[PDB]
Amino acid sequence: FNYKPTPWTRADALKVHSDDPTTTQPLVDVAFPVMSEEVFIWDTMPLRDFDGDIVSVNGWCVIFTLTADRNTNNPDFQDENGNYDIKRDWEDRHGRARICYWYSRTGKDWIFGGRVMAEGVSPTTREWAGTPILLNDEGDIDLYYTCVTPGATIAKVRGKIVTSDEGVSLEGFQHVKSLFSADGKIYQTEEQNAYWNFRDPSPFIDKNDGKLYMLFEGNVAGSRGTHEITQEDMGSVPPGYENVGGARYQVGCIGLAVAKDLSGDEWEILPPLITAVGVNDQTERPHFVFQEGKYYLFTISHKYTFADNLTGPDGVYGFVSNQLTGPYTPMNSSGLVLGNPSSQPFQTYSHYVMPNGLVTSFIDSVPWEGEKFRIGGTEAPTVKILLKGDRSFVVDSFDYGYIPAMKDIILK
Ligand SMILES: [Zn+2]
Ligand SMILES: [Zn+2]
Ligand SMILES: [Zn+2]
Repeated sequence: FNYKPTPWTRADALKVHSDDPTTTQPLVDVAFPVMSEEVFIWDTMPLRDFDGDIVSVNGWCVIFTLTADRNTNNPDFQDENGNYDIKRDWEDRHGRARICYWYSRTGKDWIFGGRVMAEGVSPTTREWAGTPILLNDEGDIDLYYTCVTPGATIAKVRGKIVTSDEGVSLEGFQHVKSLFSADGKIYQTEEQNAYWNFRDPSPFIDKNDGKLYMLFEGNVAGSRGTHEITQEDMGSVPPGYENVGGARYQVGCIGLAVAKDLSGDEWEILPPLITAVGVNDQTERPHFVFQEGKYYLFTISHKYTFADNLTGPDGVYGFVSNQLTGPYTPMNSSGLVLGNPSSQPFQTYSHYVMPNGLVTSFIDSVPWEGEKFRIGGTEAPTVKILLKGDRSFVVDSFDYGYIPAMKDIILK
């Protein structure tokens, strides 16, 4: 814990540029296909090992998704006229979230596998995002995820993957181990802020010290509205950009914890790697790419969680360091790595950067006819980026939901 968090400053955020074609997701076609007429998916968590390598098992690619039923024929989701209300159904998904798995030989055209956990296994009904880790070539998996309402608790659950020529089955995800919640000295609690953020574990091993760590989304500890914005949060802002309005209400951070040992059964919370006090309230789904001896730290954020007198698009932001604990500098100078285009600002969300440079996201809301929108709840086209020092470049795009493995694990 003998390091300082790196602020993502207001001065950095003032460089954020929407519609830079090197850092903008291609336009989603409003005629996109949907991967299921029975379920919505959104946050997508590819099966990975402790370095971030996407792994297939016996030639089967696997993804875990936040999932909810499409309530097409459910009277509870009809409007006053008795017509299915897709917008109300979709916007209610967070309260219905369950983790499901899908499989494919090809990394696309996903086959639905169903629930990871039987209903009742999760301490909370809501199963919010995290990371599935393939532990070994016997097929053992720890799904790290977030138990939400009551509270917000990082948890994990052990099970097994089994394969055949037909597909993949998950078994034995029966015992959820609660690992930790917000502490109130480093990370903000529900007591301090009814709207606190605490979620989205991403475990990794650092080969430099051999230890097991995890990233998560947090907020900087303190009673809502009381945070002091410091010069270090401001950065070198230009003349006329001193007015921060309500910026003390934006207190996002990328948290870090370290495990007592490689079992990951016991955790010590550490100071955050990145703080965004006075800049953005939500640094969601933090994740690493380890490339060319550097630590590329990515996080997803919203236009509407920026502080007053700052803005940027929905998308993935990022930072790079030579050392796990920093100091970090922002990717592309501003932090923006892949932003939605201004003509379709909500087209996708939950942009997840994999070490092969592929970026997956789910389709949210695309402009349709006049002032109307079409809802996705299905995978967006995969984008390829290159990382070159502290810059990134969009170079290609692929099919809807293309999430191939980087390597294949032969089960013993
Ligand atoms: Zn690996
Ligand atoms: Zn083995
Ligand atoms: Zn947004």
